[PDB]
Amino acid sequence: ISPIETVPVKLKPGMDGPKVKQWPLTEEKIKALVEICTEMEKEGKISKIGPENPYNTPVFAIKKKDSTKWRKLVDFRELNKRTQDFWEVQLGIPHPAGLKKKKSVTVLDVGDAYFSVPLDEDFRKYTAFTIPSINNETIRYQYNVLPQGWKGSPAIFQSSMTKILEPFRKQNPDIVICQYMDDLYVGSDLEIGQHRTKIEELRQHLLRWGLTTPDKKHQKEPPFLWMGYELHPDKWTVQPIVLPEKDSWTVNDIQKLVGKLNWASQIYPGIKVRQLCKLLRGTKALTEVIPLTEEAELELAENREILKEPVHGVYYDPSKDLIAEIQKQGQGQWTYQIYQEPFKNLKTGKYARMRGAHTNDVKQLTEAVQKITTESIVIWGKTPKFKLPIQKETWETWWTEYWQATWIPEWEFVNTPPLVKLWYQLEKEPIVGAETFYVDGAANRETKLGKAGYVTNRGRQKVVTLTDTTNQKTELQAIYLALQDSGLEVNIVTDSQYALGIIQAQPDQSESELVNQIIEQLIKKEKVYLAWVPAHKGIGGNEQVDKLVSA
Amino acid sequence: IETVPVKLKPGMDGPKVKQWPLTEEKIKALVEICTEMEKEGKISKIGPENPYNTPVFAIKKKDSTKWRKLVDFRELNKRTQDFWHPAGLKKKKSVTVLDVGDAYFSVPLDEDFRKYTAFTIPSINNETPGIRYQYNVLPQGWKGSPAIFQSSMTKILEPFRKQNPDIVICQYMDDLYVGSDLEIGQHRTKIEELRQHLLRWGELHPDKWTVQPIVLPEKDSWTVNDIQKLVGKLNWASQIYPGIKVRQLCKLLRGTKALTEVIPLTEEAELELAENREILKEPVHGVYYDPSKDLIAEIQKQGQGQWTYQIYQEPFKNLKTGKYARMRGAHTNDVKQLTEAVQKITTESIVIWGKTPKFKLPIQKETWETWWTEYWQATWIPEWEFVNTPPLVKLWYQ
Ligand SMILES: O=C1Nc2ccc(Cl)cc2[C@@](C#CC2CC2)(C(F)(F)F)O1
Repeated sequence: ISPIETVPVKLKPGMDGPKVKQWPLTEEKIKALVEICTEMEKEGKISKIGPENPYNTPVFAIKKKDSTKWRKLVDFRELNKRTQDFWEVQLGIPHPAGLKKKKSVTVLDVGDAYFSVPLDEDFRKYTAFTIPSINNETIRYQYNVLPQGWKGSPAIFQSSMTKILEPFRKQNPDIVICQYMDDLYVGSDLEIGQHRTKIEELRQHLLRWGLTTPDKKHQKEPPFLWMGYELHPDKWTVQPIVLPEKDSWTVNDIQKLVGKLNWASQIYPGIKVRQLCKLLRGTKALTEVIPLTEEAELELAENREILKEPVHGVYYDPSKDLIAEIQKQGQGQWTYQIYQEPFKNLKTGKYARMRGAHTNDVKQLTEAVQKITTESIVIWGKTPKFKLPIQKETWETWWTEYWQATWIPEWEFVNTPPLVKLWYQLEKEPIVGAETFYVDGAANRETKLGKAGYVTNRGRQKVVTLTDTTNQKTELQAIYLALQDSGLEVNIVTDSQYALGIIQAQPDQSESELVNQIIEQLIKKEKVYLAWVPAHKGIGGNEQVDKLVSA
Repeated sequence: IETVPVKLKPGMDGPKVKQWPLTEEKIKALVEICTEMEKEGKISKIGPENPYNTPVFAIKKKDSTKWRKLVDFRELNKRTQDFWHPAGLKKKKSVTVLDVGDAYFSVPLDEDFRKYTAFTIPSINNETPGIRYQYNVLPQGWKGSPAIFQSSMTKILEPFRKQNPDIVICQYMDDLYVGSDLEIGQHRTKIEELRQHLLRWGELHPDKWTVQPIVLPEKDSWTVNDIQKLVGKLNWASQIYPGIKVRQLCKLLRGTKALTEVIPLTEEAELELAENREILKEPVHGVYYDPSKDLIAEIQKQGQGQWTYQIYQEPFKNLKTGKYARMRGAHTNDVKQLTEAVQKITTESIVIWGKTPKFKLPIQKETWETWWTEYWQATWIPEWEFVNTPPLVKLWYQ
């Protein structure tokens, strides 16, 4: 084992971990643990204790996979909740797109590393656990090194690994070593034999510090599988995505499927799940069986064809530009591919329809760009140049007139419809000749009964009763009427700041039926000018509707 | 090798704030930087047994090719014990600001408090574990640094405070504010003089900040629209000035007329307006600053590069209001402008009251968090929350 400075551990302030009793086991298990232990004891791993130790964890004996031989496990479950907190190992994991192309790649599985690292002697006592024996006639142990299943084992090991490599990395800056779990991914632009030889240096170096790793003949060769991809040293491809074809589709099956199809929508173009998803409506159980519809049986089939398509990719070249191009693949739905050389993608992805209270394309596009920008700072530490389906004039008009701080990095217009636009724009001044609707709406704070209507110059008017409504719902209702009972050019004066603001923000999507209807009416008109006036004042027209919507 | 023991507010624990992603460029600069401070004993790499963490990044404050390490101890400060303002600072002709952060490297930090100052240098694509450090000296940006250093600070300052007992020197965090009613040449030279004295160790105008007046539109002819908008703005202002009346104007609107119809003002409405303009020719009486209460800085996007703001503690009782503009080159960056604005208003709030204001920013969280760091240039970071500016609130200060 290793000779590296142990890390100083302590129990969460106050707390202390001595207790949880031994789970008396059969005579076959009690001796199948008496054995395995006698082993470790020798290797220097565990140390038969007892001298002064009140703490204790329960040992179990589980049927070792495929073995008539037994295997042990130790419930530190308790010990851990009483163990100080460590610095997270970092759960942000490397994505293929950020890797740099290499000539050779090797993966060193340090695996059996936890038991290779020295534990904080000072803390060992706290590890104690026991082996039962028929007639409680007397086996007490405690670890001397990182324990399989102990809170700090990973964290402390990873840190030991970082230290042990530090020198080697300074010495060979042309070599890239990537840590992750018990794995070491080493890549380089050296010639095959030169590379193989550095690995041996690395392995022996790791072995000098007690960290055993695999031989060049025990090494595992490319491509390597990484969270869905096949990693080759010059490029990557996507592990085949097999969809099963059954006669029995429980709810579970339908979901997992949708689940895989979703993951696939990032990589593959044209995947659909709308109809597989329709199949979950009103389901009563996971084990429930749902017959796939005709359209369901169909997209699934059209999706299998798509999944056959082989998708390859390229790694990162720091000497080239990062370019991100976006497409509106439906309302609120966007597609993106980031590349450096035309058609040679580093990464692609999809952002699903963010269904909120009220936005529009330009706004939606803006968030998409912010998302891809953060993703990029993460992957490459760089922001791509954008090629967006929008005109500098629209963006120009939108921001120049939007109430919120909004922005978009260096970008370029790309004329690839469907484009992102402003489906309508409110006038900035009243309209001459256009009619003038003075709308209003109200509701009780106890009955939720409301009235919504309007009065206009040209005598036209109309009131209406609502039930189970609110002030804001009635106020919006009022504006809808006006857009209906009006010509192609309208002036509307409301007293609702609520209504005003929602509309001022010129939205093209919402989850409110009403709002959507108004949106429609709005797109239709030739000219609309919306105005606001303070609620209850003797303000001509507004005092009039304030009269009708009050019973 | 002395060290005053510093502790966390009772029952509180160290900060475990996550490090946002950094650009390659900012990472590289930070590795250079930290390696230096490591060699000089300023910091030391830490182990996993330390679970605290604070965000750090890099900036370039006003004309610099070389980067500056910036640490966001906001959370650590909010968790650090408390420790213990010459109104003369605000009432000056000119006030200059100075970065004395360097001074702190000189003082060693209570070793037991070091664990909390832990920070991390990220790696692109997570391909490498981040580089972890913790301070051995007093960190810049920490609320405790200025305090524990006050003692030495004042010392080195007496000479200049005795030589020139007419200037005011107030320190906030890593900054030192010096104000004098001198003329620029002598003023800036007397400053350079102070930086000379400081070196043998290691441009604002206050009489210009006030509560801007609300102005009302005046026109040849008035339409129904014009009058409504007018009455709306007034009706709001009635909230700040109860005297403000709209009876006469509203009458001009009695009836459901076209929005564009031209309405002839009455002698009465004209008096009503005449009278309101006057009520508005000054800030509302009885508005005083309360130190036992938080300062609040609200900002609205006016568009075309303009940003109005109001600093206040209680609603409708503005301690100060203003506008910010231009800043050539930022001609197409709302985030740059906003960040500059927030800084400009913080410094200002510091000068005046010697404390930072809690900001209410008209921007989406994501947008601001992505880029604000790209344009920050102070040594401090105020607090903030994001909002959806009322359609009204804007036309009013507009
Ligand atoms: O930067 C690169 N280039 C690269 C190219 C192809 C392969 Cl298969 C692997 C890599 C590599 C890695 C890694 C683990 C994350 C997966 C390596 F460290 F070099 F091994 O990181």
